[PDB]
Formats: sequence, C-alpha cells, structure tokens
Amino acid sequence: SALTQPASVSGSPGQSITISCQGTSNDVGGYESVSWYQQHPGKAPKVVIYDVSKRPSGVSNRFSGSKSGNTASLTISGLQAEDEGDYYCKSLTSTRRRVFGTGTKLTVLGQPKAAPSVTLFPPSSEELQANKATLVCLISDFYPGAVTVAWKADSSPVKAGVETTTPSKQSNNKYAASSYLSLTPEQWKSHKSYSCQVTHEGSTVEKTVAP
Amino acid sequence: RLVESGGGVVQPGSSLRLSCAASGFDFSRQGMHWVRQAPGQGLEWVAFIKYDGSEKYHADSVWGRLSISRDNSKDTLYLQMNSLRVEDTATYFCVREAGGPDYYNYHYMDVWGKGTTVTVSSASTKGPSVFPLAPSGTAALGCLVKDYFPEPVTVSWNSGALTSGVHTFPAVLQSSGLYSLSSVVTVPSSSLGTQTYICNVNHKPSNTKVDKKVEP
Repeated sequence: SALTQPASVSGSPGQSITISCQGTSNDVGGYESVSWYQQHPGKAPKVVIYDVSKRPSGVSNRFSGSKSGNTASLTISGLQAEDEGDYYCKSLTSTRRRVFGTGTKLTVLGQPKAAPSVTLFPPSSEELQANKATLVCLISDFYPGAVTVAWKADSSPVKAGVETTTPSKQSNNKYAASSYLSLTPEQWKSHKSYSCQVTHEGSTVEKTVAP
Repeated sequence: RLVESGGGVVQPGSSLRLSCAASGFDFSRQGMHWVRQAPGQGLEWVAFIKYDGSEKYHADSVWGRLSISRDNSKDTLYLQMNSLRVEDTATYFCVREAGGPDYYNYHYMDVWGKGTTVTVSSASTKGPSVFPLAPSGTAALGCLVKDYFPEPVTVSWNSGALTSGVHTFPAVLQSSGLYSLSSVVTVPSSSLGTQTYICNVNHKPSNTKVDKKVEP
C-alpha cells in the first residue's frame, strides 16, 4: 500500500514549497529510514534526501527533510527551474520491505497559470452502427499540467470503462490531455446525458452531451 | 554502473528473465533492488536481495510470480518473471542499496541502471479503425482513431494541406491492449459545407492507410 503524496505542487521561482508523505506507524512513523527521490523525464531517480534529514554529497542546501508523526516532508527553498521534476519518497516497513510514495509532480513556473479548454464529442454515427460507443473529452491549453478527470452519466459518477492520458506538452507552452469513455450503444441511448468534469488547480470545468 | 537486459514485448502468461550486469564496485558485499515504473506512472518497489542472497523480499503486487536472485561470481542480478500480467508492463530498474561499515544497508538507493522495458500485451499487429468526429464563429472537428497496434501512427489533414489549428493528442492504451487517439482541427464555422475536410491516418507496422471524410 503506497505512501500518500499530493499529486502535484507548483511554485514561482524563488518560492519555498513543501511535499508531504503520509504513511502509517509501521513504515513512516516507525522508522528514521524515510528517503526522498527526484526524477526528471526519461532519466532514473536521484536521491535528494536520506534518513529523513540528510543530504547525500553533491545535493544543494536548498533541500531539507523532516518528520512529524506518520507524515514526513521534503522542503525545497528557493525553487530554481532545474528543481522541476517528479518527487517520490521511499520508506522502510516493519517486515523490512520498501514502499514508495504515490509521487508528486513539481512545477517551477515559467508563465502564469492557465485553465483548460474542454471539448466533448458525442459518439460518431459511424461507430454507433459498429455496435460500439465512445465519448471523447478533449482538454487543452492548461498549466501546469495536472488534471483530475471525472465522468458522470446523468448526475451519477461513472468509474467503468474510462481511460485518460497523462498530460502532454503542446507547442504553445501549455499542456493537453484526453479522456475516453467506453459504452455500449444501449448505454448511450438509455441515459439522459453524459458529463465531463475536469478539475484543475482546485477548479472544475464541465461540458455535456446527449443523444 | 548497472545495465539491464532480457526485457521485451511478451504475451500475458508467458515468462521472461531480466539480468542486470554490475561493475565498478564490489557486488557480493552489497544488497540490490529491482524497481519498476509503468509508463506515465510512479515508482513501485519490486524486490530486494541481501548481499549474500541468503534473504529476499518481494512486493505484494508481484508476489509470488516475480522472483529475485543473484550470482555473485558472475556479478549479476536476475529477475524471473512468470505468469505475467498486463499490469506487469513497466520499465524495470536494477538498483543498488547504499551501504558501508557501522555492508550495512543505509536505506537509500544510490545507483540506477537506465532500465529495461517490459510490455505484456494481448494484442497483435492490427489496423486502426477510423471514425469521424463531427462539428456541432469557430468550429471544432476531428477524427477518432481506435483499436490499432502498435505505436505510432501519423495523421495529417487534406494531405498536409491544412496545418493550421490541428491538434493530434496522445493515444490512450485501453484495457483491451489496443491504442486509440484523437486529432482535432479548429476551423471557421463559415468554411463548413464549403471546404472539404479529410484526415489521413497512416499505420506503418500494419501498412494501413485510410482517409475519412469529416462532415456535419
């Protein structure tokens, strides 16, 4: 069972930020072995913190670590562009296994924050005759890219048959992502309407389509 | 330095054996790990083996299919993967446990291999099924590319004629094992019914070329 981290943080250059890793008393609250890892795209992780307070030779003094109870925190002072990356905490557990955080995507901020443009496409008629149905929720022009996508048939949450991409970069310095909803033609026609709710930076935008 | 290998694209249920060759340090005196990372996901611990191989720990998700083990005379770490599952798809890293006197594990991972990929997939090389996504003073339309394997496929519009406003999104990998993606172009509402809009989908691995007309 993973140690819980916040999906994403963000900060302006020079800003100090904090990432939390919350375990149980059998891993994070039971030992001093909490360590922290930084990861860049296409590269292998590098340890920025160990034994919860300690920096490995070569690491900036801008990185500190701490533990209170079952929650250990990594703190980065004076964010510089090169700190942007994903951050994972690792802990040792009572059975002497290892466990990783769920990860945190940290964004040192290039430009001002931007909200998503959301387009929703009803299932094409070519596909309906194919005895299939799919809803396409297209997201664009947001930043930093991190998005919760949520589908609702009518007002009811739908967790069945949904695949969502990892936000990818565009040419325009903003992100983009998609979410596809698989349904049977009967499902599509049976229900009143279907909704796509994108949660970005605590704010939800929503679009809707109906037969 | 560490180097992974043995990886590849296999079918669910098949078996595969990964090997990480080590150098530049004394191998028999240090513990080792295997860590995997799904594409676009976070890190997950797989297994750990003590320096002398007298003890080994495995993760609950990979128990009891994936077995760690080592040969100290060959300076090699192994991973034997059996009963493979679609959820086993990931990049497997050979990782070293930091150690020394007063070895004794220091409980942090100081050295990583570039990683070896493993893809467990039911799908076979297959052609894409292309369906139009129709527009309801700016209109948004596009093509839906569904059920093709493997990556990639390239999509143009009007045969590269229209490059303005085109967005081809990343493809999603469905539970079935087949890829699907969308491409949208933003056009003036007025040009609709006037200008013809066509998307060109090209799948190289299967040698499938398809052109779909997109209309109201």
